[PDB]
Amino acid sequence: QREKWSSKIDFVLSVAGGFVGLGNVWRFPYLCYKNGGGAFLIPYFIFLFGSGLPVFFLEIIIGQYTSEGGITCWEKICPLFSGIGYASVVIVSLLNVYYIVILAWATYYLFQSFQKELPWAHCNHSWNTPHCMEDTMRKNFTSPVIEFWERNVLSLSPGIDHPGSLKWDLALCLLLVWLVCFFCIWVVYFTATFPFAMLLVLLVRGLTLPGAGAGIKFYLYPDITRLEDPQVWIDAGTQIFFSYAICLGAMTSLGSYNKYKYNSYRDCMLLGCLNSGTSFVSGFAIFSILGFMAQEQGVDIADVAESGPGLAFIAYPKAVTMMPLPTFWSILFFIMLLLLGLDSQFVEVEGQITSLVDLYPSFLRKGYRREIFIAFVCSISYLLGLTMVTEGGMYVFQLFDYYAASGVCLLWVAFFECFVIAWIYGGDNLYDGIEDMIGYRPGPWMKYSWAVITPVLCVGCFIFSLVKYVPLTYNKTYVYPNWAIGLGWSLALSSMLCVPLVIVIRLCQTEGPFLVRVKYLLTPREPNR
Ligand SMILES: [Cl-]
Ligand code: NA
Repeated sequence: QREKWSSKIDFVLSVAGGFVGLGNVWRFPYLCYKNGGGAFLIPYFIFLFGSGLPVFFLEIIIGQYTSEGGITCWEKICPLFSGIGYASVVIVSLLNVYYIVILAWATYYLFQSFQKELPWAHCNHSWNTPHCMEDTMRKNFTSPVIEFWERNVLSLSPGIDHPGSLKWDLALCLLLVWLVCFFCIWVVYFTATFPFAMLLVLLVRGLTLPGAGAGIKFYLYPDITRLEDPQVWIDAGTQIFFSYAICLGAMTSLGSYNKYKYNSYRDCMLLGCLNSGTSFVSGFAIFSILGFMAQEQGVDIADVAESGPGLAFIAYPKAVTMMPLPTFWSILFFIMLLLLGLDSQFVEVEGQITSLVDLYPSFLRKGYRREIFIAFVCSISYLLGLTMVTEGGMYVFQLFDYYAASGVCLLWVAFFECFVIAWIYGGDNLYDGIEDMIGYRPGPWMKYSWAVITPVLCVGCFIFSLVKYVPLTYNKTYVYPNWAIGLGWSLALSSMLCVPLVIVIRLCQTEGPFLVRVKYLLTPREPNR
């Protein structure tokens, strides 16, 4: 009863709104700034042209061919490695806990931009320390925008071990965003066209700012020696795997609604180009604004703002005040951020819910219990994400961002998605199905990226990150305690360990000698419906 899309344009809009969002506008610039300015692009492009697009198209084609969600598609592909799908769900679940938290911040900012003057424009407020000095007079001191971000929006604690108290105002914004998400799940043209126009306006403002040449050179000129550190490689690879919403099961679920005779190859390539171009262009605006900040504050470009998940809330609000009538542009920018995040959250939550109901179609999608299940999932996610709303919750958010739905947890899955398809299931066998679906035999790029490039990249990044291990730090100053790093590793393992547990369970349930069990569990039941 897999209801196909009403039209191809519906699928295109759905995926386009799904995989563009806070990854392109918020996470990519923050990861690029955290690592080297230009050294982040080389691994980014290598993963994009070697693993990102191939894995994205692989997930889309698996969904379209099996006509099944994230979890149940692997049952038709390779029953033994079904746990990958489960792992994917776990990953997306963790993402749904913290991704929406970002929107809460934006929502708070959206409520702080209805004043006569922007709170972060000038110093001398109730939340401003005596060190806080106006940036124009910065000829020690802290920028008022950073002061507003840290002491008013966050009210940051000394560490993760001091959770402080629930803010009661970021919590309200998070509740509002979750209510919006639940009532949407329970115009797309405007919601997709407006963010690009606002991003173009921001790009023009950043480019015309004085001192932006230094920021652009910082963003574009790589540092070769930085590539000797595995952290930039793994960060760029996982940013590629996160910005495309792969290893989550959302892409497989979205593609499962496609018609069997549908040329997913061309659309997928065009959409991947669109997403990569959006990220690359937004980086130009962010780093030109950062270069202007460096010029006006008399400080290095690497010390202007926060290296953590706050660059988008420090650079863009700064550039807003430069535009005439800054209240209007602040409202527009935060509405754009809300739209992008809400679209991404809608797509991811819908994918998770449809995978879960595919897992138990008798009850979870009977018709009456689907709404109850969606409400329960939303409530559980809100209660879980309340741990990042507290004063010390930024450190928990950083732990979630670095370990959950990112890092080796993706590299673990992207390998097993490819190794099963490329070597166990068969590259040529899937190419025959893709020829039957899209009508023409594709080039060897997908086959030689699944077979060699992607598993090699994943295993090399994993091994080189483990060999030269650097503990996670917040804003390159805070040293997490041992238990915090252990909690982050537990978050990663919660999804990493689904693959072998399911293999063990399958080997124990199937009867007979070991060889017969393995042979029967490696046989695809039906590749196509
Ligand atoms: Cl990206
Ligand atoms: Na993206």
